[PDB]
Amino acid sequence: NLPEHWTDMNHQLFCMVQLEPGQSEYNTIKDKFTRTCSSYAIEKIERIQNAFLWQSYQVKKRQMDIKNDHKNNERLLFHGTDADSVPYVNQHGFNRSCNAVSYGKGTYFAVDASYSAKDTYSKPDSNGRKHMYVVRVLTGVFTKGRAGLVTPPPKNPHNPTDLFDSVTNNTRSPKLFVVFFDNQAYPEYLITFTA
Amino acid sequence: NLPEHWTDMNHQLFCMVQLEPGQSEYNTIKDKFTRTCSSYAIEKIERIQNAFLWQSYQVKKRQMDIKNDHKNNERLLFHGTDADSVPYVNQHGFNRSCAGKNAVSYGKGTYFAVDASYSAKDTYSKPDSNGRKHMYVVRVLTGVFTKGRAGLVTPPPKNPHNPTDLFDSVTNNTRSPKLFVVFFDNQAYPEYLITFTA
Ligand SMILES: COc1cc(OCC2CCCCC2)ccc1C(N)=O
Repeated sequence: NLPEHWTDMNHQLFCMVQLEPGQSEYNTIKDKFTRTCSSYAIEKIERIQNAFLWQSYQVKKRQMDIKNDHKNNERLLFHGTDADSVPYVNQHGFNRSCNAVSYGKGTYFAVDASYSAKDTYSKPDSNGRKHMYVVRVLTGVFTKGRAGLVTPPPKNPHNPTDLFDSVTNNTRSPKLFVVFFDNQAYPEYLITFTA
Repeated sequence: NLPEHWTDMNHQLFCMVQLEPGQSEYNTIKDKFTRTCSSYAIEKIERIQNAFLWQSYQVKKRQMDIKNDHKNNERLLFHGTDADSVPYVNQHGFNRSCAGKNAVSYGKGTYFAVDASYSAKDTYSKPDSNGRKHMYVVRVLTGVFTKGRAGLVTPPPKNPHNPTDLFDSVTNNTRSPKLFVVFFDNQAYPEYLITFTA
């Protein structure tokens, strides 16, 4: 059940599609980035069309929507990474098994592109090129994280297996989320940019 | 997509179903166990009906069947664990982040045994305070595999010049596999829980 805005893949299951500047989709994603990174330079934005990763993500979204008895389990967040990780993320998504892990041993996502834009995350390559994903994240019901978590905490220590979906640095005003399971994040766009 | 011979869970998402000796379903599991663990005695065998784990696993299986262009991707393997881990595995499956270092490490993942005797070691199926030992019977997407190495945190690439095209799992020995290691969530479905004693 592939999304209407994807473009045809001639019966293949993975494509990176460069967006056309000035069309609605490019403009929307560029605006999310420019909200906090207006001083950067965008080289290109690519849509990630990974049928398998999308399928697995959408199954987990449907499950989280049933469990939590609402929609509103998804957020659009940012993830800076090095050029050497991009091929893996495009094909396989985010892997906690692959910086500080102060809020747990998961994959980190920022609310603001400006945070992911730090060189510690979006490491510049030999030509100054930096890479950041725009990511659909199943944040669900979240709690404050802490060092050394391998999964989110339970919602009640009386039922130890009924977990929070994600953790954050601050529940009232989150700036980062950590997820601990495969297929809780779908890399939707890749932004290539410079300082 | 839930299997039609599961018990009706009346809108619930999770159930453990105690099997009856003399049913083919119980006897096939008992035989598979006793082939290498005839010195132990089974207390009970429970079918694990976990709707969400099943759905996610079956998606991964269909994907691996498409990618590998054959349906030889699934093996039925054993996993011994401690009583404290059973509630988590029953609900959430096998988490590599929680896995012990194996005494012979072929990678940092979740380990599954071909022989129940391996999983029956007290190091894995730690006896609880009542002397009960716990072993899962697991559908595992082993797919295409190679010999592992202790440093792996994912399966290795098939081709070093295409680092993202991975083996599905690793083993101790490709000619005579006795263990498999998987490195991704929802690559293993806990199907039965065997409770057993000396
Ligand atoms: C590991 O990568 C990140 C980590 C992020 O917070 C990690 C820090 C935040 C402050 C407190 C200690 C942990 C945010 C974004 C990314 C990212 N790749 O964009």
